[PDB]
Amino acid sequence: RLGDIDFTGVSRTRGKFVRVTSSTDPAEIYQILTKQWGLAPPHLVVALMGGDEVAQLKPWLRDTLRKGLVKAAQSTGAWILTSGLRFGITKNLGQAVRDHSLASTSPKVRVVAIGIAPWNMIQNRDLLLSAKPDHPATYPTEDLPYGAVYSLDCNHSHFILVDEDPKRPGATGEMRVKMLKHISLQRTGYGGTGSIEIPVLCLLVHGEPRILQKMYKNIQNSIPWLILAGSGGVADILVTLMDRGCWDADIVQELLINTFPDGLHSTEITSWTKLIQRILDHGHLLTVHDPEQDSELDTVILKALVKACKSQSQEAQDFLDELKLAVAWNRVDIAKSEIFSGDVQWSAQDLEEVMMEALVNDKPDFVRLFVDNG
Amino acid sequence: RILDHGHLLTVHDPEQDSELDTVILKALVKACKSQSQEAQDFLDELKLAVAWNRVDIAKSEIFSGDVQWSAQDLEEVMMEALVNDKPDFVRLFVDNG
Amino acid sequence: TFQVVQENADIFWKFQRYNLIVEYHSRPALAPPFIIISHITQALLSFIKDLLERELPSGLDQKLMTWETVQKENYLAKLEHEHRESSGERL
Repeated sequence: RLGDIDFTGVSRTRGKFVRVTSSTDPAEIYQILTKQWGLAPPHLVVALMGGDEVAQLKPWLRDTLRKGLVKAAQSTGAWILTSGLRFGITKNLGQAVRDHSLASTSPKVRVVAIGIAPWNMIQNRDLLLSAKPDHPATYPTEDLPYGAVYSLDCNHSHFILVDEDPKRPGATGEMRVKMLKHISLQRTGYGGTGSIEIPVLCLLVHGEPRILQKMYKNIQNSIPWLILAGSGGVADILVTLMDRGCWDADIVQELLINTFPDGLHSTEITSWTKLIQRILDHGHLLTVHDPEQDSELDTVILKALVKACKSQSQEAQDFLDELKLAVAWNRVDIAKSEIFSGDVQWSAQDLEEVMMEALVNDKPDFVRLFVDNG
Repeated sequence: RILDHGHLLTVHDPEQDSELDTVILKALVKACKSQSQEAQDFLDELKLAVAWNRVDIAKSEIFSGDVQWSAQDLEEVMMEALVNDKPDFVRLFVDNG
Repeated sequence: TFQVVQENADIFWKFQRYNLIVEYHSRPALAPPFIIISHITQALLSFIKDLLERELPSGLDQKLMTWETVQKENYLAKLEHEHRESSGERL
């Protein structure tokens, strides 16, 4: 089910898509993304897990988040996994991605916004149902209100239209989780010689209690999460719990009730409390991003990844991917503070490849650091 | 009984602050915040802050998390800030919905 | 007067050079007294029927507008960052 979309409206753009069922293997979709659509394996994957709630971010925080994400992503080739629906934070994030793409004087590195959207949420699905390979389907762009149905965003280059599973109404979440897990087990390069394991990272923006199960499943899959300090939903609960230092069942229940007065179900409240406790039990996979304080998303992403790697193991070869990513972002301070601090032994054979990468990509600070480190 | 209220009492230290307009605005916004949490209630204090170019005080007190702000609520205050040549408040309102 | 004027004279020369080049754009390539041939040809073409100031396709125009907006945002961000790191602001 491959087709092309020719969005018609203020800006005429061409976008690809593929229909898929929730029972498919994510390996096939990854292969079709890499080969059929010509997308190079990303050097960074940032998945959005929010912004579909009625309450939306303030324009200042929305702009700060989009600028930080685009600035972090533009160094390398990154993918931004969002629900390809023209609404909320997703619409503006796709707008920022397309604005960067148009203004990008270097097409070698490309920031691609992939859209994983449910088939039940698509407006005018019959219009794209034609999907003639010779003649791309014409799709009209309409800025619908919240409601329950949205239109495909024109700014998203590629789409993954998942069909709703008759078993449970969570097919899109399961597909997103499986896709993130599968992508996290790939190599960022064409060959496994100078390639890193793809850094998959999730971002939470004003989540609802319904997505707690998917978030915990992702955490079980061992992929880091970033929490906006001023998002508003479950993100506020998590940042308040982090500020507390410790989590208690009564405390989390009180915060959940205060933040979500509408939801009052004893079984649901208990399940969400248990899910939140189990999520906070990990901790090392959770990291808070405060745009009012830090406003440097790349630094926080690198810190979260290096924290996860350090929690995983102490071997030098394990830290290699994080060090290479730090090289690619000129974060010599972060690398010196985290990776090259006492605990990890560093041999010349271990550092030869990273030395090559820093030397080719014109990173003098990392060259100095590696020469000074063996 | 006077100290029992407290929110209606505010201290002005000319040796420390010496900015009477700031203290007046702080007292009024404190009283309004104690009164209620609705956006429409905060409207008069926001307009007065607009009239005094106290963008810092407004940002610190009125536009801090607690109060939701819709475009229809902010349209009149946007008009007032735009007519009276208050660019800081124009920037704040554009950034706030 | 030379010392005070020379620097402004250079800028004024550049500003006038723009207009002179604009004039030379539409000037016929034949110098006088030959120029009469070009004038007759132009009159005949008008009776029978630019590298500067060009009009671009919609897609390219939108791309350049977005690129201008991105560059403006970068320039403003640089100004703000330089303001934050200034000695007076730090003090």
